[PDB]
Amino acid sequence: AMRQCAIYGKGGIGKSTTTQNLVAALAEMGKKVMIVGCDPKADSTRLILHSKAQNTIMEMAAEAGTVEDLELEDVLKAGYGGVKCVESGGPEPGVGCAGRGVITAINFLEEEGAYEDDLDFVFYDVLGDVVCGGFAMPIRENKAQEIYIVCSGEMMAMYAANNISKGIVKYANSGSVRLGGLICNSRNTDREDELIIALANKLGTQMIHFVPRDNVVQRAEIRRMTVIEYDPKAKQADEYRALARKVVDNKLLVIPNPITMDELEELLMEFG
Amino acid sequence: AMRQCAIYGKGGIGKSTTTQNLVAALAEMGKKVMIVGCDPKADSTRLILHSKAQNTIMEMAAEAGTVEDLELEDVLKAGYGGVKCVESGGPEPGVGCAGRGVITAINFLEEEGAYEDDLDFVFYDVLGDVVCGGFAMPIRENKAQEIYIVCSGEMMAMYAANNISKGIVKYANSGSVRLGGLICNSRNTDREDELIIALANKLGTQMIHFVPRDNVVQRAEIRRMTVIEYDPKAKQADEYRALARKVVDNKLLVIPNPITMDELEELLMEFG
Ligand SMILES: Nc1ncnc2c1ncn2[C@@H]1O[C@H](COP(=O)(O)OP(=O)(O)O)[C@@H](O)[C@H]1O
Ligand SMILES: Nc1ncnc2c1ncn2[C@@H]1O[C@H](COP(=O)(O)OP(=O)(O)O)[C@@H](O)[C@H]1O
Ligand SMILES: [Mg+2]
Ligand SMILES: [Mg+2]
Repeated sequence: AMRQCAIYGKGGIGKSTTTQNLVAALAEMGKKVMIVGCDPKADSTRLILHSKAQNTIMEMAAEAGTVEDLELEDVLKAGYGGVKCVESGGPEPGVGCAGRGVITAINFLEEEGAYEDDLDFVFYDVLGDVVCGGFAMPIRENKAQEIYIVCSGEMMAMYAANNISKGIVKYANSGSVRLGGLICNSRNTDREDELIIALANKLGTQMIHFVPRDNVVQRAEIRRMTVIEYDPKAKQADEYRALARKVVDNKLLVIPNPITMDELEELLMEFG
Repeated sequence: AMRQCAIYGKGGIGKSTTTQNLVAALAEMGKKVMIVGCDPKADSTRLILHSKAQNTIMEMAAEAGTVEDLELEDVLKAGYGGVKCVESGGPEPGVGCAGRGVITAINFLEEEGAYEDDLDFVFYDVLGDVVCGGFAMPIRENKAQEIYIVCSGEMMAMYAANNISKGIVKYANSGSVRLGGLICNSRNTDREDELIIALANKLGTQMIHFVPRDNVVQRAEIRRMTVIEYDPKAKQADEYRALARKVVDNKLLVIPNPITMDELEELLMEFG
């Protein structure tokens, strides 16, 4: 068995920081993990690889001729804890569908047999400001069985969570894609944990963990590291370990119940 | 003559708040303005209309049969200061291209002759987390002659500004789409104005105004109003008046020079 998880959320909310730290904590426990970057920013693996970023499948296919000229052993790169990493890439702005590289990358990984039985987890890090094209592909095509949405008390972050939830509902009649939980990535605001717990309850899920705002994240990332590797004694490292444990143990996977704009505004008004 | 301006930027950065307040200030001066919402969130006109949001062209076309069954006088709605408002809408998440409604809306407005000589400004409020499909249409098809990018000292907001700038460069050989400036929408961080001035200088543009973070914005928006209407004496109202004056007087419209990721990181490291 292997569990296929996707991390969605609005831009800049903390998807890549949360995913790479969560995965580093999993590797620290002894799990074998692959990260698939599905955001055109293409910096979803840099903290595992200690790198500037990673060259993308779209780029490598173009340099090599066709995607068929690429071998898996040439594309996947291992970093901290043996975690295997790949970036989809995407077309330049104004040219074609920004999600087109996700389709190419996931199909390549499947065909080349990247999904060996000994992987325990695959994490997709997916842009979530729009749910369409290649960004909807992990849901539409049954690749991301367990979706976790990173969010905050920010209206826009909560709206994105509701929109991703609507996409999950749209494809509920096929496949097994389900909402596994919300991850609150704190803005240091009061009762923010209670706000995201309330939103999760309205959607029918749970808030799996509250990740505090902590400057150690920036200090680790300036050095191209996860907090798990940079300072394993840090309180924030233990926060990511707790998140990873709760993902491992999570048994609640639901078809969510999206809410109205009126319900979302009422939520902010009450906790604010 | 009429000036066609588009406001781009990452999600949640302040596009709709800035656009509606800027436009209210223009109307307060006596300019005739239309706002075209080009973000699927479809709340880009609510503060002018005092409304929950606005029913979208996509919705109205479906209820009426075809877009040809709609008349312009039925779709455009006027609010504060006579400002005319329309929302594109878009398909539900997971269904089709999130930008598809922008194409339908702009073509409808052009065909129905919404661009009367007596309009002084048209503002498009455009999602900018991806630059593709209908969201690239205002650039690709020469609709948004002057682009202003709302941003902040946030890495993701600055990255989005660079990506939008790359889209402008891609279409530089046709049409007249140009970058008019950056608008800094403050995060209450130190030297944030200097950071965005530096980014603008590297792109070849200017930072047209620094908009402070001010709680009066939330108090106005809870009441579905611009600050200009809610509290015309507020310091923040004068900030939006200054922004509007500087847009009116702006003569610098450039093909921007996008920067590397290394340059962008160096910018944050220096000012941080
Ligand atoms: N819990 C946290 N504490 C401090 N900084 C954080 C935290 N989470 C994210 N960040 C910072 O926020 C910024 C955006 O995070 P990132 O994971 O790149 O967002 P996304 O992948 O969703 O666009 C990064 O600079 C990151 O270091
Ligand atoms: N200068 C400001 N001061 C205080 N709050 C602001 C300011 N600019 C924006 N906001 C708030 O930020 C949130 C997002 O703004 P919005 O214009 O809706 O973003 P976008 O249209 O880019 O998604 C809104 O709640 C808005 O009231
Ligand atoms: Mg990311
Ligand atoms: Mg908006």
